[PDB]
Amino acid sequence: YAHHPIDYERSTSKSPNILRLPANTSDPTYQENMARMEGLVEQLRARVRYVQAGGVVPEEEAAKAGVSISSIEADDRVRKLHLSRGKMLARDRIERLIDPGTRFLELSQLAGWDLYWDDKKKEYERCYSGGIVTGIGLVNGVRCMLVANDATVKGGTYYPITVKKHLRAQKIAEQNHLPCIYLVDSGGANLSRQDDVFPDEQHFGRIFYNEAQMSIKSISQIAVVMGSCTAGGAYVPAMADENIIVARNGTIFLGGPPLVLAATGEKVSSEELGGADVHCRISGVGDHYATDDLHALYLARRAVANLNLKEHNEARNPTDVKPVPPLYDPRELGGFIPDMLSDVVKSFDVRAIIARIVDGSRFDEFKALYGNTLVCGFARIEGMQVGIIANQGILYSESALKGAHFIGLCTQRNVPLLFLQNITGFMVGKKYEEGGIARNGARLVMAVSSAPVPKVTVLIGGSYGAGNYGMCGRAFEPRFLFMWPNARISVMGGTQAATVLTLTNRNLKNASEAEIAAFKDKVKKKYEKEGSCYYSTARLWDDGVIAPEDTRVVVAEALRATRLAP
Amino acid sequence: LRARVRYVQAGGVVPEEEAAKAGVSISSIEADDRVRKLHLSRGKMLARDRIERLIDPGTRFLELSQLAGWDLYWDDKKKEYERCYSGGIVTGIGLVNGVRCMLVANDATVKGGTYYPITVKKHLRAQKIAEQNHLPCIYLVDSGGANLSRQDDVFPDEQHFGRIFYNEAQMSIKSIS
Amino acid sequence: YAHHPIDYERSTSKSPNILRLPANTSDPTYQENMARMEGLVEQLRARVRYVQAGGVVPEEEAAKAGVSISSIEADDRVRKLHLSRGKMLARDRIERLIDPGTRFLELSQLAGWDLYWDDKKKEYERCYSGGIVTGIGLVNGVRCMLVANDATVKGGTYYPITVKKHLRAQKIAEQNHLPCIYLVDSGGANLSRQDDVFPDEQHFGRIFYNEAQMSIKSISQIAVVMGSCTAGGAYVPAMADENIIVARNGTIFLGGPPLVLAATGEKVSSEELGGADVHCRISGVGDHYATDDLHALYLARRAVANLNLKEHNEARNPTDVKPVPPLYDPRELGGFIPDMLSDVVKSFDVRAIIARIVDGSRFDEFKALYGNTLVCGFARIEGMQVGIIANQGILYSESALKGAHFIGLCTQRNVPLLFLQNITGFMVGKKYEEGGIARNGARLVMAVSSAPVPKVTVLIGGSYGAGNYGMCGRAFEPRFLFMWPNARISVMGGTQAATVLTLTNRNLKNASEAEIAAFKDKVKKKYEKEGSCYYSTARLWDDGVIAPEDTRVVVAEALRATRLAP
Ligand SMILES: O=CCCCC[C@@H]1SC[C@@H]2NC(=O)N[C@@H]21
Ligand SMILES: O=CCCCC[C@@H]1SC[C@@H]2NC(=O)N[C@@H]21
Repeated sequence: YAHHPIDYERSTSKSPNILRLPANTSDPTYQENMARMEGLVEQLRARVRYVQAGGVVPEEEAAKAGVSISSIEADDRVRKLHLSRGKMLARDRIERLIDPGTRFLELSQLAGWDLYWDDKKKEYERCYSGGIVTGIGLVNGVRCMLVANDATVKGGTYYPITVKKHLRAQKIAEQNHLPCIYLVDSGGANLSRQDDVFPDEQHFGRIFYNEAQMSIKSISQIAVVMGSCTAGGAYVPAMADENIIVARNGTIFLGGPPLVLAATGEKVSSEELGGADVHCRISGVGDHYATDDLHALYLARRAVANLNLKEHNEARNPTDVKPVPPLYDPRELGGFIPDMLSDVVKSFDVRAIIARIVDGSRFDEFKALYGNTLVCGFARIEGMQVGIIANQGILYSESALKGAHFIGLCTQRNVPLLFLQNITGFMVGKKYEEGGIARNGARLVMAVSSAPVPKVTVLIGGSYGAGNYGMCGRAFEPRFLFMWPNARISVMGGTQAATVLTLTNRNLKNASEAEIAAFKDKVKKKYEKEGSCYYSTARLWDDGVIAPEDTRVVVAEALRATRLAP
Repeated sequence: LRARVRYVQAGGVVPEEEAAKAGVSISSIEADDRVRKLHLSRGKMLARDRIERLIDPGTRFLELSQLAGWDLYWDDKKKEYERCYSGGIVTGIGLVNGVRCMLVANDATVKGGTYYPITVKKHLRAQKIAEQNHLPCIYLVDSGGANLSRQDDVFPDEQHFGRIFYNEAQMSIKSIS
Repeated sequence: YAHHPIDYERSTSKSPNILRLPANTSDPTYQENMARMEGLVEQLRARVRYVQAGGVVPEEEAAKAGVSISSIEADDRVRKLHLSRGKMLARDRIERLIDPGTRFLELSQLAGWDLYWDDKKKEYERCYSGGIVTGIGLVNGVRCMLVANDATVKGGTYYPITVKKHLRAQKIAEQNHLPCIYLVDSGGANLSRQDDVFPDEQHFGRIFYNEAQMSIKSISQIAVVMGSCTAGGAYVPAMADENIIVARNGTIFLGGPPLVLAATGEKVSSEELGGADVHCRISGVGDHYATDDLHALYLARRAVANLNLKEHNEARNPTDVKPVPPLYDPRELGGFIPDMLSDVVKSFDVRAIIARIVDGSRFDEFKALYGNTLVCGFARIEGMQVGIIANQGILYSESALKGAHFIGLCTQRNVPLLFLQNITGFMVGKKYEEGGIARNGARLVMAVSSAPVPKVTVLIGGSYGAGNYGMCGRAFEPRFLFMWPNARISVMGGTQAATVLTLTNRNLKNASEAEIAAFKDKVKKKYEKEGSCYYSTARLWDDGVIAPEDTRVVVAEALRATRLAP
């Protein structure tokens, strides 16, 4: 009918239905939300600074961070003493190591935030980081995993949060075939929590297991020995394609200098006990002997160069690309996010978020009239086709079917998946249970777990209960996890668990007010005591923590990380 | 050769009425024009137009099988053959959005019945070609159901209407969407 | 509760629930059914005899077969003339070729039964067979496909039913890796239906295509040239690992003896034109030159011996096994089958049939309370575990789901499948259509076609319409098909098509009786004019035709045929 184009015009124009046009009006509601978000990011963006240069914050105005006041002078004294030795006490080794003008990720940050409670009731162990810093680094045109042991040995070298971080880094590198670089500085072991860190599985032995399984798959790895690595820490220099020992302060020992005493205590110099022995000794241990920190870092870079990965990365990830920005300003991402601590769940939207994040502000909807709860479709993220699952409302059987169908197509055509978690939302109606809802949930989870597609999840907010099993979860092998500040990970019910567990717990009929004070308030305190900031990341649950505004850059880092894969 | 093509194209409606270069018998042009008018009033394009709308401009096309079912069946009327201007479908290789694809379109000719022993064979030939060459298929579906007259010839046995369903699953096994 | 066994006793006893105890009472209803069956088998079992020794039935009492009287004297004269030549005119070559005490199948029989209508109105072409005889034969401990060209050349060598039979045999052999043996006697081609048999595809060229594709897969094939094979028939002796030419009457030609005349007509002896030339000619054509029929058959057997397949077959199919019979008498199979030509569908059962066929009369039911329409479960057939799908009633969505689940398990564990076809039975209710019944039917057909498991189907009765797409059909690659006498293969409706097509066909409101006489009676005649005996097998639709009583033996032949497969 008076309409005869050739699909384009209708396409390739600034007027295709594919795009999205949710324009906000900045009203009170927007302000209430936008403002809060701002109230939910300032310190997130801040604590980072405090742990960075940990314990030395000369401004002394860090009231925006709820961190307790710490003895700045002690940390400054320790840093001065350490830097007088001739080694750089910072993450400086990293940004010296990575090529200028390139990107970085800082995979796990704020690790071990106020984790352990000391004997002093008001004092926690001052683990500003997990004892290491981990991030994806691009060296000499080669993408690599960077792990650096921090010089914080006051509490002890490695904790249940340190070895877990190291093992997570090793698993990520092995999955993605990114070579690792380890910067080694250790105080040995922790002889206090040794039962928690040494024996059992997924412990310090699995590091040695991984450093051999990698070299089986011919994924070369490199370690730099800046200081002592004793107590089983001396095997990494031994199990290494290339290793670096600094001329003066680089030391490697299987038995400590105190250990020779009380067992043939003919004590001699710490150099002769296994440290950097530049005298043409009989031992052929340690590939590189470098006179200075810069010399060692330079030789590490030079060894990284001769791996032939530059051609493969350059072919797989195009270095010269034209950035395509979204149609709407990314600062608006905080506004559509609702507020917090609201008796009844507030309202929420997804279209706006996806239209703000994706390229050209576009989307490819599958069936949206049907199973209106769940959202699935294709997209574009900086030159790469992506699939997104974002959740909105209370799940039905049909939503599970649609999810299974989408995941089937994505696995069929080798399209990566992105997850945006939300509430559990399993209806409890009797008719729904009689309609085989459990079978359809199984249909969804089977497809989720069976998918060989790389998978990344990011918390939008309100991910509580067994609903994440429908979409995705840490136990379903997501190659990366990141989080927004307004996240709560809890039991099958965030608010309802309060009501349900109020009924069935040794309660007399009378004393109703005192009981709800003792029951409902207490369970609310329990189920929102956990949050994005503490229960997560600090314990390497969903290790990555980010800002809602800069999500697309992070996801693009992740996707470039997962295309060197076999 | 170059001409009959034109006649089956816009089949049965040749306003020039000078198609003596084609030995085709004179057909009731008014009936076909009436049918096409009624069909286009419905809101759907009665032609191969769906195809050249679907394929990118400036690109090529093949029209794999043409003149299909040319004067094939002899009707009860001795001087009349069944007016199957095409095989009931049109098949050609099409390049869509930079992607080469097989295009199969069911014609709206349902006067004789949807599918014949020449229609299912054309569809199956297209499916075999696509599977051999790993070109994805696009089917434009318009049907009058089945043909309950030659049903023994088209429904049972092998290489029939079931093999279409067989191929549409064997393709998705090989991940050829 | 006072019950503490160890599973057996409860098991390994003559009282396990696994078995089945449907005992008949031989009542009128049984008689009506049992008797009819008997009325449905006598001639089935008989025509076989008539085509066997075709056209020569000395009893002349073959009134039990509706076959028209034929000139017996002419056929006897032809057979006498042919046997005077020195070659055995019968299937005798086969049972001479196969080891004594072994089995045989006769894959396609009654082929080309009264197919073509001649110029004479009351006369059909006398193709007692398809011109060939095909059956699975076990030679020298090696299972092989046997194809023998009958000496019936009165109508012409090969027909649209002959080449289809040959190609079906070749496809079966290639799928099952059974070597073929061809017994070649030809009158050349048929220059009357040549357009129907020579050009196009799936024709005489595909025989030559298959005889080369087999030798690519190293599946050796053997041909015996008893008489002339001209008109493209001379390539099979040329395309053969081993070929046999009889000393006197074995001839091979690319150009006929009449063909030399009118084109340099220097006629010479038919021996010199390409026949058996035992004079040490320059041609190295034809491996074996045998003085007698027995000598040629013996050399064929000797060549078959040196293939090394005996060890592989003996390992795969155990030669020394203990037969386990069912608990109930197989003669009762005809009784549970209802009668025929009944206005409204009669009643039917399945349990009894499966309990009569399987080993030990046992079964392994999946969910039978749910989707009570369709039947699926495991079984035992002569030492081999089997899966059976037998249909009973009108299909639902849940029946399709159960079928898909069963086929999934069977493919997962590599269990063969058996099909017992029945009515279409797709409900037309609006609520059922609104419940996504089409999606569930697609779910079923997808699993049916995708299954790599060997598949065999046998017609129980009433297989009409698109319902077979749910279970299985010829277009879904069943490696064998067999049929019972009471079978009807028709449009989506056997009885209802009459009612529906009565309404919508140029009918005036009045003249109702004359119209139903002209409409309903006519469509009934059309939709039951087709049947098991004519429309099937004779046209190689479901090529195998059997008796209901001897089904388990046939299915056991089929399963042993499908374990030499790769
Ligand atoms: O429309 C009313 C039904 C609401 C169901 C909410 C589901 S039921 C289980 C889960 N726990 C909750 O508190 N909400 C979800
Ligand atoms: O109970 C009433 C429903 C009857 C369904 C009859 C089924 S629907 C498809 C098939 N075609 C027929 O003519 N009858 C069956």
